[PDB]
Amino acid sequence: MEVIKKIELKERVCAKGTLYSHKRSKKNIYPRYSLITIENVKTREAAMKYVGNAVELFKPESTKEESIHGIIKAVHGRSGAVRAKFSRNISPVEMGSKVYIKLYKMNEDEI
Amino acid sequence: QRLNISNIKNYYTADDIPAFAEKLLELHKPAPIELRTDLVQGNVVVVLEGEYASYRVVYLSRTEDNKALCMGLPSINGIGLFEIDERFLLRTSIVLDIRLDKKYRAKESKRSFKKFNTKEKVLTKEENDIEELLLKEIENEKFMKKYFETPYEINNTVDFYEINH
Amino acid sequence: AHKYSCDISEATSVRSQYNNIKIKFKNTREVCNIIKTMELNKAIAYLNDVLRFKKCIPVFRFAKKCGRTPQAKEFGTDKGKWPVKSVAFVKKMLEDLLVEAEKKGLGTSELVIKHIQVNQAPKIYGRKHGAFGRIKPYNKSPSHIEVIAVKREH
Amino acid sequence: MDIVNPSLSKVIDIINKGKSKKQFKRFQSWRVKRVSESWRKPRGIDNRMRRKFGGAPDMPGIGYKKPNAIRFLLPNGYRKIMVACVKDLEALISLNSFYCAEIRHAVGSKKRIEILERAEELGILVINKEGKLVK
RNA sequence: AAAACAGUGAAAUUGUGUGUGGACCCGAAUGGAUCGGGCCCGUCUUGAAACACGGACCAAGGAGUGCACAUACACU
Repeated sequence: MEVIKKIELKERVCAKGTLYSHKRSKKNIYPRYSLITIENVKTREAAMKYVGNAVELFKPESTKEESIHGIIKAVHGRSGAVRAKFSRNISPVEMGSKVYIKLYKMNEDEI
Repeated sequence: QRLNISNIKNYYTADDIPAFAEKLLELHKPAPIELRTDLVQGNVVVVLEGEYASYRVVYLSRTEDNKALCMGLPSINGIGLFEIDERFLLRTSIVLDIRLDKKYRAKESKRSFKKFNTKEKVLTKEENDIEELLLKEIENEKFMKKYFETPYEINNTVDFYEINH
Repeated sequence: AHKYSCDISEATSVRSQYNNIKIKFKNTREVCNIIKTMELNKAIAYLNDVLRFKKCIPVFRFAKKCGRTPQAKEFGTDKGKWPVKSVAFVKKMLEDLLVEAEKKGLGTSELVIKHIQVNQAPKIYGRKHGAFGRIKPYNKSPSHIEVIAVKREH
Repeated sequence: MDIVNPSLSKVIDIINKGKSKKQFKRFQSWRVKRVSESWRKPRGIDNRMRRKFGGAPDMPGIGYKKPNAIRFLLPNGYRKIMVACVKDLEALISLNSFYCAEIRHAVGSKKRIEILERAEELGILVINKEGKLVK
């Protein structure tokens, strides 16, 4: 079963993170950008080393497309969180989900 | 002039449109990507993407812009000769002393794949040759044979950029 | 000619339709609703029990303030009724289709009520006199009916 | 039909994917059936759309108008001209680089055949080519 | 008072079948739970979501016009 293999392949090679919010103020949301936390990264200086890296959301139960790709654009705040952009806008139903950080840089056009 | 043209056609001088077309094309042209410097013949590298991810392999050459050429060891880990984008490789500080005679080419390892190749494995003279070169450098060395067999696993308890390779 | 409200083959089916009938619209569709998809001999048996007050017609759409009854439990509800005048008409209509089936050369069994529908016909006007010198309406609401039964493939 | 203007062939998809799909429905046309969807400007003293409160819909205006070069262009990269005679195509003979023809609906079968034969030899694109004449 | 063609046959409204939702609109999406913003219009009024008035629903009809007399502007 290909899904079980594709997971183990990704698990061995990537860092792990979770999606927790869109970019927002107290009143309005900006769904083009999403906010991520990475496992053991806990300062803004530590987080700067990931700016530019590729990210992937893998979803095996999906009928349309099994994974969405994206890129980390900027650091956010002072405790090591980041801001990222994806080829499609993330649904509110997909918040709380697991994200993979891929250890190589890509250009803003590739996504 | 006939009445259909004296009214409808009048909206635009369309003879100008070529000039617009050029400017638009320019703007949406892709940005350039840099060819890296850090890799030397016979560097061991770890594969990060596609069907062969997690295995150690040996880098041979630049090929076609960002494309690079690598060999596994069909005896030791079963991976043959292939091509990949040079960014999908993690560098490590081990360098073998191999030198090759000529240029060779192989199938690309695309990032998106549907199915695993569990069967149907054969070798060319050049695959044989290159293995029978690489193997000599490996046989004489203590645990190197086993090193190529275990997949790589990232440490889940510390930040990646703290580690050295 | 008549354009029946759905498409089923002439072979292996039997049909009837009537216009402007003088049974009451809302009562008739509650009857038709419950005998849909039922086998024809079962339908005729059930309607005989309703005439004898041994079983009831359950109500779902035209049902406000209706009485509760132990006979309604057979269809998972509390509310039911006994509309004798509509039942006598539908029963006659179904019995005639068994004559047609037999004469046409299908079996008298394995026939299932695949389609049945009721429509409103135009009103017949009437009047009642009220107090303070007023006159108010007192109209009648008739109906149109279609049925198609088919032979089970089994 | 799958045809494209050769001068824009490598650009047409950028153009098409860039067009807006916004609609400007009349206010409260969703509430009562007697008000049609066609735009009318609200003029009430209290009206929330005229006063531009956040959460009300947007109103039409000049800012939304497309660039002068892209405007009026069909998805195949041509502009359109209406025709009803053989003698109409004769006008397009200088303009066939950017314009295409669309035969009017009321022209009947026997006449359409004569229009299409002329279009082939002059080298003019007709977008209703199949039309009624499929049978 | 109503009532033309034995033409065409819209909307309100009803039944049956198939789909999608629990008042609905705008912005953004998922294989899938939804997220953010929005009080009912018209009108008099310092001030209306109002415990101010008119509005059950659909079609069709429905309100700055003509002449005379001086006048300022544009055009011949």
